[PDB]
Amino acid sequence: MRAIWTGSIAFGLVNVPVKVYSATADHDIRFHQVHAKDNGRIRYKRVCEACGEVVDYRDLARAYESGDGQMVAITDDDIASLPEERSREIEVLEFVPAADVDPMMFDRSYFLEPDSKSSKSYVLLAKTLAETDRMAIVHFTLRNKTRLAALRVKDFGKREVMMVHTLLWPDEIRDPDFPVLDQKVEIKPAELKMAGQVVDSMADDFNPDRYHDTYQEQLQELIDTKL
Amino acid sequence: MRAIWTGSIAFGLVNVPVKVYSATADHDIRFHQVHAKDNGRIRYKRVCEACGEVVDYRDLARAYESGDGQMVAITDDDIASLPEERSREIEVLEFVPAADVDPMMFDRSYFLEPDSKSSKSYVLLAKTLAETDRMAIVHFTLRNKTRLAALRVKDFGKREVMMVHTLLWPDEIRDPDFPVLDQKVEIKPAELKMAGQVVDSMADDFNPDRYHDTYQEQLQELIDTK
DNA sequence: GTTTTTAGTTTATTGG
DNA sequence: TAATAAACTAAAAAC
Repeated sequence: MRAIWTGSIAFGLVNVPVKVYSATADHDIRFHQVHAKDNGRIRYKRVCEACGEVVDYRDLARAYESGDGQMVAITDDDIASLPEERSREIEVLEFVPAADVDPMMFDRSYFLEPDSKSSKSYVLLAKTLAETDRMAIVHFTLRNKTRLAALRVKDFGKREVMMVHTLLWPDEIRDPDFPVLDQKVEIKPAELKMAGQVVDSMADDFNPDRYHDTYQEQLQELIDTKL
Repeated sequence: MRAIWTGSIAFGLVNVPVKVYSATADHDIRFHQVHAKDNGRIRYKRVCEACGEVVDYRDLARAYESGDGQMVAITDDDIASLPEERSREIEVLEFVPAADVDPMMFDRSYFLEPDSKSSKSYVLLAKTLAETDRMAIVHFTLRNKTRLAALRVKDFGKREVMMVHTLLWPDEIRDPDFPVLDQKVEIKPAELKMAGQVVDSMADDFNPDRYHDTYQEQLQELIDTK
């Protein structure tokens, strides 16, 4: 129950205050690592193999390994090349219809809950996005790194909010140069009908209530078992 | 290019041999941890706080820590209490229209292509999913873990390849507990009607070609210093 | 064997 | 004080 980001939407000169929230959280049980012999929590020490001594974090540096195994100590100015990391405002690039986006790149989502002082300007954007059904492709800065993200509105009955989903880059989808589907397809139309009623008998409507994390609940029962 | 697992979609009687591929492979640059005094790589080795002696992994146990900080001695039989890990087939539950699912739950995507020489069984389902235009929800199993996923098709011009996306559980979405947004705001229609074309001034169409990871390319340019 | 892929696990900022 | 990204181990299936 705590926000993550506190900035504004920098589309032109609009600057609506927004309180980004973590839309989803990993309810999956995260365990801990302990030593059964002596009941001791485990800690990792980073010790060089060749010499064998402990060091503080501040004396090491990032190193990119190429095919030949070269090591490069990245200079501070090279990392500081981006002026967008200095930026702390969501920059808006364009607006695209919601049906013109592909559902594969939607990686992680966050809420956009505004500040009540100027909520009138926020509700205008929300109602406009509900009207034109236009998704917004926005540059997103977070955790000192920049991710391409989308901005769109999802009704929740009582109140409408806009939601931000971080997409992968367009170069982050492998092109499937598959040769097996270039084979000529020979299907008699008599067979095509059978697949119809087979799926149609399995008809249903999306019911999120019925679905459960089957393993996680049975493992959670273990937690209550011991204590 | 190497596959991940080789099973087969198995609901009722249909059993189409399939070869799952990784749809997205993060090409973001990954770095090792290195310091100059050794001029070499770094290793993580595990020690006990109280003992102070290096211990092997094989004599350590899973532990869950509640608010009280109590231990949990995880055994093998209780971990094996769920036999879905033994399954190596994609189990299908139902089919749902593509418009009845919302795009938030998609987490990671995987491709689906046949393995056997006969591809008729694949193409039947592929053409079926492009006619009824309905998704399919599976009880996907992968890497001794079970995750809910869904089947749907992305026509790539020449092939009707269908893909699988792993969705989060319905309890994995936090409720929108904002009691401030329900406030009634009176908007003059003039503001909305002049904001209409204001938004439309920035209208465009999706052009993935011109979008790039600027930071990744600048950093890569730094790597090519050699 | 093989290097990829993937899930499990401290850990080190940073921002409410 | 809690969430997100670095970076490594540690299985662990395909062929």
